This record gives sequence, structure tokens and C-alpha cells, in this order.
Amino acid sequence: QSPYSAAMAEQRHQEWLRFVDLLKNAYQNDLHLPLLNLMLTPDEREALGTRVRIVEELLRGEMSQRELKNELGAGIATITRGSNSLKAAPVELRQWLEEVLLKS
Amino acid sequence: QSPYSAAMAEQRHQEWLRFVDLLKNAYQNDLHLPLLNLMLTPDEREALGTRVRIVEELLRGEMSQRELKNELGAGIATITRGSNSLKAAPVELRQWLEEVLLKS
Repeated sequence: QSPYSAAMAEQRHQEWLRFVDLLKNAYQNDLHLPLLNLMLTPDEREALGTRVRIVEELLRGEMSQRELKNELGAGIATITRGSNSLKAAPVELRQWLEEVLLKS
Repeated sequence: QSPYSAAMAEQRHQEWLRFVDLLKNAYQNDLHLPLLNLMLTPDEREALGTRVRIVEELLRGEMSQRELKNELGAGIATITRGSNSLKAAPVELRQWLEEVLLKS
């Protein structure tokens, strides 16, 4: 009956969902300040900024003149690669990213 | 001598708040799954299950039966650690947490 989307594959992942969801609950009511600040940790601190970067870059980065991700030698390091991403991770990002940066 | 270099409002905290703000938007529905994958970094992949481990073991006052500890061989330290914040005032967490672990 209609496509109804085919079946997907899944494995060990009991907390990564039910709990990670609670993370969004604290957020909403901007009540994440405490929780968030809870497990900050230095290592992570130098990550948030390096995080918002990739996003605002992948989209608003292909227009930079100082060349921060086009020709730096070490810029395209792990900002995009990360650990494991072939041709099914980004095709899933463009989905939302379009609504927040483009809004249309 | 800064012939035209001037700041707009100085400070920078704005970003850290304007960015995470976007994180919420994605969640809202289920649009965080994609960007959520950009968060599968190794370092974070191990800090995830942990992020939920503390909070849970903290308010364990809910008659925790099989949630006291899941890694005795090694990992019970990141929990019974203590106050890692110089301010030593997690009372800011009991605010939301008390509403997420118990919920009226």
C-alpha cells in the first residue's frame, strides 16, 4: 500500500534516544543553562565554537574570501569528515538546515 | 590607530546563546537527528551515555534498583566525583531536573 517508506536498520541504542530526547525538554524552557553548564568540561568548551562553525560554514562558508574551508591545507580537516560519513549523512542534514538558514 | 575599526557591542556571549538557540529549533520536531549525527564524534560519543548517567544517578532517590551503577570496574568516579564547578552551586539544576525526574 503506497511507499510508506521501506524498512530501516537499527541496533544497540537504548539511551541515545529515550534520554537524548529529555535533553530537548530542558532546552525548550531554556532551562538547559544548569544541565548544559553541568558537564561542560574544558575539552568541550573549545568544541562548541568549533561546532557552530561547521554549520554556519558548510552553508555560509562557500562565500568567504579569506578562504577558511576552500584552500587552507588543514581547514577541511575534520570539520566535515569527523569520523564516519559517506553519502547518507549530509543528504539528511540539508533537510533541516534548509528550514533554519533559508527559512522558505 | 583604528581609523575606522570599532566594535558594535563588544562581548561575545551572544554567539554561544544564538547558536545553541538553533539547536532547539532542530529538535522541536525531530529535525535534530541529522545535526545530531554531526555530534557522533568519538570524544562526545563517550560523553553522551555519561551525560545521562550522572543526572540519573544523582536524583536516584526514586528508589533506584538497577540504576545505581552500570560500570563498577571503572566509571563510578565520574559520578561520585563531587563539585567540579568552583561556584559549587548545582542548586541551579534541581530547578529543571526535579521536574524531569519526578514530574508532578
